[PDB]
Amino acid sequence: QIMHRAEDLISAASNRYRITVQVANRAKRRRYEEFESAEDAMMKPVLRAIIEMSDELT
Amino acid sequence: IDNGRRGRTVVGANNRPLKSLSDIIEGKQGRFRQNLLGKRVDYSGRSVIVVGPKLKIHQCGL
Amino acid sequence: MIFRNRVVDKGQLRNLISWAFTHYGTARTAVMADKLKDLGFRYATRAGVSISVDDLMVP
Repeated sequence: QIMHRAEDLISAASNRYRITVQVANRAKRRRYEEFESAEDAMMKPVLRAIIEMSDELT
Repeated sequence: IDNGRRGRTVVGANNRPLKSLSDIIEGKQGRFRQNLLGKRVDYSGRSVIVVGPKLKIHQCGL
Repeated sequence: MIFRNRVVDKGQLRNLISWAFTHYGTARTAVMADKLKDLGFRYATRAGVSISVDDLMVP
């Protein structure tokens, strides 16, 4: 689940920083790109970013 | 430059030592140490606190 | 899976937890920790448990 994904995400990746930031900017793009595509009000671009980086990417 | 350093601390209408250039950037409250490492931001909110049963951890009341 | 017959309260849960930890995520543990505090409470209540000057036995 996203929670365990969020865990697995950084349970087997680069510096926990290093990750984040790239999670971050990603979502940044996930927000910039697809700007207000699917409302996303619920699945924050960050959340997206995470899942698509903690499961999709994995 | 620095009141009270050497001669007789100036004391004006403030009915107390004045506040020389030095001292506004010194002490516990020198600029440094309080507006500067410690500023006083917004987007905040305080309150009392209380046990939030029903509400699980990683959550907060609000 | 290790069933454990022991009086759990302080420390029993302490190292427990850790144990969990290592062996599982955090995330899980947390959510463990939780469920069980939750026990904690409700039983506590159910026991019902008061104290008093009398409860202060004297040796």
